[PDB]
Amino acid sequence: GSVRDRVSPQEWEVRVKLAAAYRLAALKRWTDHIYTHFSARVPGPDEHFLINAFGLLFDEITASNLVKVDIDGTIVDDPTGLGINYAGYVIHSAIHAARHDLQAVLHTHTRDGIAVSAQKDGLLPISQHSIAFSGRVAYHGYEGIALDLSERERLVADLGDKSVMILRNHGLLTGGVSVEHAIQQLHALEYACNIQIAAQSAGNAELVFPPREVIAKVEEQAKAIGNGPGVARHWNALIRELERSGTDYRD
Amino acid sequence: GSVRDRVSPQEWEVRVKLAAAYRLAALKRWTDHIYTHFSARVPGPDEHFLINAFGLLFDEITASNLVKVDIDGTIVDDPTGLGINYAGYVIHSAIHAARHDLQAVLHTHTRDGIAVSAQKDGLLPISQHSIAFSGRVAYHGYEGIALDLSERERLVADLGDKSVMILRNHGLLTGGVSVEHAIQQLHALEYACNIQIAAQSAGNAELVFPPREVIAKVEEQAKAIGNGPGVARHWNALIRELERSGTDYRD
Amino acid sequence: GSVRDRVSPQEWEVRVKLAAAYRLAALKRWTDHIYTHFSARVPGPDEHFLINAFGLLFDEITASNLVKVDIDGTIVDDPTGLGINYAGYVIHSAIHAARHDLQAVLHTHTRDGIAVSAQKDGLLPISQHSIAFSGRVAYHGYEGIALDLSERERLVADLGDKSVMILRNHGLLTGGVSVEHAIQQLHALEYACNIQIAAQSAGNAELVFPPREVIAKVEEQAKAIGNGPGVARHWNALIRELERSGTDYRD
Amino acid sequence: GSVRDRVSPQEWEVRVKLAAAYRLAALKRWTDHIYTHFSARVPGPDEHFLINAFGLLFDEITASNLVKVDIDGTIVDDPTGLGINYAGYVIHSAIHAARHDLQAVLHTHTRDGIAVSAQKDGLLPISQHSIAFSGRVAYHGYEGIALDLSERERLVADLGDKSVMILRNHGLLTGGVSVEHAIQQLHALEYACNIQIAAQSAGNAELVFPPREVIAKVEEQAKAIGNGPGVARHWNALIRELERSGTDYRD
Repeated sequence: GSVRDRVSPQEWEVRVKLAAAYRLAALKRWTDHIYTHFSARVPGPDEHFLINAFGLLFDEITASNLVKVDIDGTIVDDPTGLGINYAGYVIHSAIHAARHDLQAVLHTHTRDGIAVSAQKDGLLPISQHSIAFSGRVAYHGYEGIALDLSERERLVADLGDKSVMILRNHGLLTGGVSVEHAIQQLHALEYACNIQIAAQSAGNAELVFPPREVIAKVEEQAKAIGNGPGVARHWNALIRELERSGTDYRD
Repeated sequence: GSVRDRVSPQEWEVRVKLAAAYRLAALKRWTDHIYTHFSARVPGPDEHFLINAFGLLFDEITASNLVKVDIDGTIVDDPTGLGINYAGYVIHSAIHAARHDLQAVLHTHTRDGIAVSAQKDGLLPISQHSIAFSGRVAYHGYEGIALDLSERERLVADLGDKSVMILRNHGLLTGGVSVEHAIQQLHALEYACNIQIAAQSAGNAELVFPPREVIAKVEEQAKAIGNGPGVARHWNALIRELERSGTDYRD
Repeated sequence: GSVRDRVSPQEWEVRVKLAAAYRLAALKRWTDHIYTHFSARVPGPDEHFLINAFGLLFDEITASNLVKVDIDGTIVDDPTGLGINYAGYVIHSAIHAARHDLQAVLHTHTRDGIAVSAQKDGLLPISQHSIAFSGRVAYHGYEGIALDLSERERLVADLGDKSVMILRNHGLLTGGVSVEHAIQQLHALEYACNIQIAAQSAGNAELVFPPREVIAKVEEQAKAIGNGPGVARHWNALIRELERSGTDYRD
Repeated sequence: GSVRDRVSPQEWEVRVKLAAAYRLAALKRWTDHIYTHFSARVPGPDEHFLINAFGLLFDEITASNLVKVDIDGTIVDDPTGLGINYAGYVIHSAIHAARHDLQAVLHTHTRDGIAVSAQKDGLLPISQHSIAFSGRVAYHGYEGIALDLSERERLVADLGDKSVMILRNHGLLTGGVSVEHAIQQLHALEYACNIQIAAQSAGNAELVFPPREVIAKVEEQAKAIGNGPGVARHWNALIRELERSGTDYRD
């Protein structure tokens, strides 16, 4: 294992975690073929980041084949020779630069995530799962495929201090203080969206909205919560489940 | 097998049944990662109960690794050293204490169960499967994640004499005189919800509601029915299907 | 193989075909656990019929374990000792007695079949798949679980000369001049329903209804069609696909 | 391998590609049993085309068993002796004759493709995936199963210069300058439809439509795009994924 021989032990553990995140997304079917990306900061004094190689499926990602790039997307270490999807990295770059606290940035294009993205009122407070996101979610209006400077500014302004964003007509974005934290938020958000699409099948007018005070209570209940013990527990079970398919991801 | 060596044969058989119930829910995809729980009373002179260890997936549960707790959730026998989700057990505790007849209490967070939970009119009488629940279903208004004393009282009052409850905006709850009885009711309810979400895709106004007399007839037809021979038959087939994936659940 | 030793070669081939139909329904997920049933007439001078044993899953059915019953549901030959679901057989009995041309009667409780059943306008003419059923489909109003004499009469009157019925709020019924013919109609109907539930997700008012003449043309195009060469071709591919899972069904 | 011994290396590579396209559609569940078809032009001085043999599943198709036919559907080389679905080939023939640039023509009958087909406003501009098709999509009104001369003319007129068509109440059609190009467009269109059906579950009135300028921008962004490097990358990943199930398709 030549990659693990030359990188810091701290970089290696993040390579393993980010690769597991790619494979988990594949297992949970949060994928859109070769498009969309998960990034993580390499711990250390350098503004370096890990992302998938250009054209590999989430299913193929390993600790060893992730690509290390700088804030601009310039290859620092590409064990594949495939490089990266330079245009797909811009959103990751914009967020990582603006928010040094976010060590991981996930973006997905799932059926139900995009579906919720495409609705005026976005994510509704109609389930325990969605209500837990009350006051945690940023929205960003759709501006096209490429993220120009004008939009990059608005994207950061829209996110503000939050770590979950719905990219309207586009999909979902989650940040975290770790890969584990980002993935826990993404997993929960994706489920909240699954449930919304079913719930609303007869129209939003059939929905029961719990009272504002109840929403507020759940907000307080969830406000006690990315370095908490609940993150590690959730993640460790995902890992045990993943390993059930073999351990290639961490080579 | 050290667990089976020290527990009563009656406790052991309930450990096996409750473990099968966890694995069946995993097979049928009634799961929400590591959240939600199934409990059973340990037969005997002690108010002791079995539940999953904190952080294990339904897929991992075995007769040997279930945790035995008292009515408060205090460990009596924890073969895993993981303890339990103390806060998740409160609903089980509230119901078991109030209703000594219910030997099993199941709670789920499925896509379609929560979806039906989230609708004003809840479960509609529009299919044989849903109509069979007519007059069997309690509703409980959503009050947040943690179940405080004020809500615990209302939860018991809402359930009354029934053994099926829709926890609005939250999910489904089933009780039974046995694990088998509880699981049969849950299986049927979950299917009734699947069917409702499809049925109503063009709006509730497109639905055919059979006449009241017909609903009443089905109520009488189902009123002949948790110690009946139909429970054992349904359960024994679930077991044969489960065993098709291996017999680890009963170790 | 003791069953095959004592039955006519003509009975044996229908046992094989009906068992394949049970397993195919399981493969295609047209099942409702241990409920619902497929029946076939045993060719010969006796009014005898084959059906699943009480409590077996569709997945478990074999040529050897099907049960032979008379028009009343009395066991003639039960290789399992499990008998039959006597109450579930009544619908099969009512139709087989009334329509000697129908050598097979299938009844299902699928998510989308029941969903379409539950709607005022039933199956809409909005896809090639649904339009092909125009003028082929009977409807029967829901009257409860048990089929009493009053309802048995109406069921036969409702079906009339047709061989496809939507049992409102209940599910789907298909007949055929053979198991192959019945299964082809059921497969097509189930797909037409899948498509309808998706199509109508924004309401029936968003639907494009092709002109009446076009519907009429498709009716004529499908009117050329249960002993045609298209039935055998469709069935033979289902069999090849089934055999991909092993050949236990025909033992 | 007798087929590969007698055909040009250029024909052989298209046989391999078209077979992979059939198996991929099976893997991605874009199938309707034995109905629907993918065609490709055989490179060379002859107006010859490849299509599946009559009655084989997409899952069974191999480079060796594809059938070579002329523009009329007359067998030129049928390694199976099964011939072709002559009536199913007419749409392929009509398009291939009219548009010599299209080396591949795909037609599908998927749940969500037909569903979108069945709606007045067809494919809505409410997601990145659908907006990318803005101004690329032809519509053709439904006229029945058989494609007569009057309809053949209208079908070609409706398609015009485009290479993507929604066959209203019927399903989807994609063309391409290669099998790879056609498949990339089909994959994207099918996903756009999946997302639309979810998005619109509470009605089209809940949808956010990005402004016209934003749609226009995406049109320009996608207008840079069937011989581009993005086609090969998308296709090569599909192939790697397919090969994960074995390499029978290319024998």
